[PDB]
Amino acid sequence: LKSEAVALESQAPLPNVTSKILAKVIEYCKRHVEAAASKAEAVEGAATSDDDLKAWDADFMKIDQATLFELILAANYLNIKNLLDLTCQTVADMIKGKTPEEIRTTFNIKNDFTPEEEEEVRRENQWAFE
Amino acid sequence: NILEALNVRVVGTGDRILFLAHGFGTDQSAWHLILPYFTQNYRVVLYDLVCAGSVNPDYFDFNRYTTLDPYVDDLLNIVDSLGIQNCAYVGHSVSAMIGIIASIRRPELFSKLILIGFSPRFLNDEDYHGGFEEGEIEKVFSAMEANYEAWVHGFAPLAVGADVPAAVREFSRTLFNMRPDISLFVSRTVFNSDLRGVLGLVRVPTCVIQTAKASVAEYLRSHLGGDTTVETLKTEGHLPQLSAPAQLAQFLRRALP
Amino acid sequence: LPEPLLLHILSFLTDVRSRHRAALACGRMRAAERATRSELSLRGDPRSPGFLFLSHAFRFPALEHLDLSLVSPWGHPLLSSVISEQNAFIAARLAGCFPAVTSLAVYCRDPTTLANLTPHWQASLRRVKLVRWHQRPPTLPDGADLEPLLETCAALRELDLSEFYCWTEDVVRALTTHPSATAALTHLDLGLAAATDGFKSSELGPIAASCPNLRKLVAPCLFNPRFSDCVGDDALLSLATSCPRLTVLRLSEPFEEAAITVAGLVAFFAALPALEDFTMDLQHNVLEAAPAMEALARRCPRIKFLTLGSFQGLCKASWLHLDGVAVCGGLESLYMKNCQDLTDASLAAIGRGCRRLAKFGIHGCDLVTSAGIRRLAFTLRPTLKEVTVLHCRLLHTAECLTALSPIRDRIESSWEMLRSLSLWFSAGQLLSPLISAGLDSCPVLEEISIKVEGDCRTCPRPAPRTIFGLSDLAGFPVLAKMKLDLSEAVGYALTAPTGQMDLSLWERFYLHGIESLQTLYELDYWPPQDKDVHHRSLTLPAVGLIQRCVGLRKLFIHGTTHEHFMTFFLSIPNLRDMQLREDYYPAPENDLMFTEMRAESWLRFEVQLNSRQID
Repeated sequence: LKSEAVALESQAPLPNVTSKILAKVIEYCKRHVEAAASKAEAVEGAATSDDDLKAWDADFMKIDQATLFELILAANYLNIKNLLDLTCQTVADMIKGKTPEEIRTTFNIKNDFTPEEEEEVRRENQWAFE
Repeated sequence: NILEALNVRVVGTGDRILFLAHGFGTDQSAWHLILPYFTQNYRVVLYDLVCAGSVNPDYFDFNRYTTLDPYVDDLLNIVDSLGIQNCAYVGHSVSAMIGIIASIRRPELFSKLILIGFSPRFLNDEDYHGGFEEGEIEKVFSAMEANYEAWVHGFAPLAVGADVPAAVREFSRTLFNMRPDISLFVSRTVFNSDLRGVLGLVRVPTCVIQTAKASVAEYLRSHLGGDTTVETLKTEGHLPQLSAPAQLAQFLRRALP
Repeated sequence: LPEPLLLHILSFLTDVRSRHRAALACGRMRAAERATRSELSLRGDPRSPGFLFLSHAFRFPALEHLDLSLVSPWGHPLLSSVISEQNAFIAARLAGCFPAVTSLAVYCRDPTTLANLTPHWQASLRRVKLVRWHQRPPTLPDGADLEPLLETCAALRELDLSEFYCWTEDVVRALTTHPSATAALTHLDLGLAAATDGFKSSELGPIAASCPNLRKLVAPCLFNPRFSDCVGDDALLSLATSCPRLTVLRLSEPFEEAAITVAGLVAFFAALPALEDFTMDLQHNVLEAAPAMEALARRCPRIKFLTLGSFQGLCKASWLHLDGVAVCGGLESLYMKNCQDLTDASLAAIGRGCRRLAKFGIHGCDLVTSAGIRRLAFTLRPTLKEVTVLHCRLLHTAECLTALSPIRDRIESSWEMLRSLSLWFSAGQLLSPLISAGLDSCPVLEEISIKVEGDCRTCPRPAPRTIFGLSDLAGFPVLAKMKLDLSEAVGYALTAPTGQMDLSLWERFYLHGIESLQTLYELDYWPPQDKDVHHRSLTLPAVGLIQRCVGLRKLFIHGTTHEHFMTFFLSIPNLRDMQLREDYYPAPENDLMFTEMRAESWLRFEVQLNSRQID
């Protein structure tokens, strides 16, 4: 299909996720053919801690360059859990060491908190974690 | 108010009132082992004293606690505020000094003075052995000033039995257990304080209990004006009430009413 | 910038310091949308909420797990009877702030803390954890402590007594006499503060019987043969036959042949087919184990995680004995006098996912078969070799094979993927030599644990200007979580006899590096114990040196101190979480003035702690 083999996963051609955006969606989706199919191969034993662990190699790749930001809305359009879960997690890891300044730098966000509100909504957080 | 700031605490059930005054280095929890030996036939009164670790350091007024006298103003203030006409008084060891003064100052108010690890001055004189040689005492100050001048300017003070311990480390060990400025302040009011020309002015009867190996006993036995039993314990130590309390519990019950 | 599907991004956060920045110290589009659904179900709070809990839109509707056990002051009984509107006023607003709590943890000094907390969450409440290091109230019924839960809270599936001190008889009574509730359980930890000499057979057998549906049971039991009432071959059977739905069973003999034989164990494992996770950890031993271990694989196919105590001859030499057992994800053999180079070699045929091996106190096993294993199993990532392994003494740091990959390491005394390291020093032993010129270089080491045992009173006076080289850990550059546990080091506290020396030396000796670990960010300091008093408390040097760790946000002292020594830590500029956590049985004051500390003091200290400007 356009912006056909093994596109079964999504909630089975539509301009919303256009070619640039949907291109990526195919990369990860047919990489999960290896994950499904390598269970069927090869010899009786295992050989089965490369999906559970080592398949996450290219999961933690493939997310060089957001937006991306619009890939979440594409992974939302197509109701595909394991891809949303993946990119939504990798946005998490951006919001970690970032101070509330550094968050709204690398996520273009308008600081609107009046210092009236702000340090009271802060004093909310001194009632946890200790 | 003073009763709050100085954590006074009354515990047992009885008519006879027992006052338990801790030493300098410690606080009132030094008495926690001994307390229940007497807590069932006595109203036991305890206080933390202003220079102890567990009192706020803000109540240390540095241009007030310059001599032993204001420590005594506190003791008598406490007693008056609880409204105690008479009590027996266990004091160790600067708080023995404080007890002696308070009983000269107010002999109505004490059944008996029981003074653990008492000496009237700790600066051993050319005559005679009542305390520690000034060479040693000097070394103890020499260690606390390091700690004070570490404490500002924000550095860790690390002076403990980095010392010399003639008879001195065990004594001075506990002194370090306060805020270093206050340690130094109350450490000097310990060694400059002499009250051996006040002993024969003591009317109320006194039992000294002394920690183990002419020496001291025979001096203060003759010189105290009250009736003067001097018992000595079996085992050494600054704090017979923490080490060895089952024993000190006995000498205490034996030196009462 | 999308909406409202940020709550799925936000929910994989998970660090609690980050969720505070974005959002509640940042912009609106998260500072309601985080405090609403995405709170990640967890909040362990700080201050007495029977003081000025004044808030308004402080509501967490998807909050599942709440933790009122670190609530301060730390020991104190929370809203019990020794007026109930003061309690119920607080319980209401705790329900208001967090409804839909499924999982609770509290510090249950007496049962009424429970009768006054639960009935709001009565319907939602699945797991409960009780915490009590203090003496039991000595006059309760004695099913008493557990009663309020089993009667009111009718969805109670899980129960975590791991750190709730009890008599063994409270557990017996409460669990055997609420059949409807007790026969609905699935998870049970009866390690009662590690205080009891274990559960007896007469005690254990009927607890199992009263809980037919149970999947995880974790407990200490009395194993010594010389008793009429040990857990043995029959008792284990009656455990298994009374609740076979067990997937996880962990069973440890406490301490300071015998009555379990392969005969019985085979009959035992035969009754428990669902067994995944199994541990028997005893001092008294099982003799030929091989036949019993085979049966474990034969009868429990799912068996993966297993750790065995004193269990002799698990595996002999060729052919296949403990190795019959296919699926072991993680194995820890614990006390074997018969586990040889040969046996290590072989169980290379258990590299299903041996991701964890461990040898504790197994002497005839050489530094060498070890190389064997890390070779043959090359996805083996945490390991542990310990306290009396005679041949391996940091020669077996110099074992290489898995230094590319081992994610954790434990040992008594590049590495390019060490996350977590755990040392066991003794007495006054030095750190730097036997670790850092042993083998040194760990560019991802974050957490490090140090334990020291014991008896300084019979040590030499660490040569003037000696140290425990905490400073030589400054090399490791993502090392942000420390845990220096001197607790089991006994000493003289405020007054040592003549010739001996007090602990402030030993605290110095130990703590004297930590200024230099600039990566440091979370310290857990257990100070040492004086033979006979049960307050562990800091001395001058300790507070002075800990004060200098300028980059800690969290500091936790498993002991106490007085108010003079408390204020040292306010100097630490961004230090935020600070508590005295006396989590050891028996834990002692305040209704008694037993230690240097007073709650008056710490409640005051805690104001100055979050009345400074902190990031």
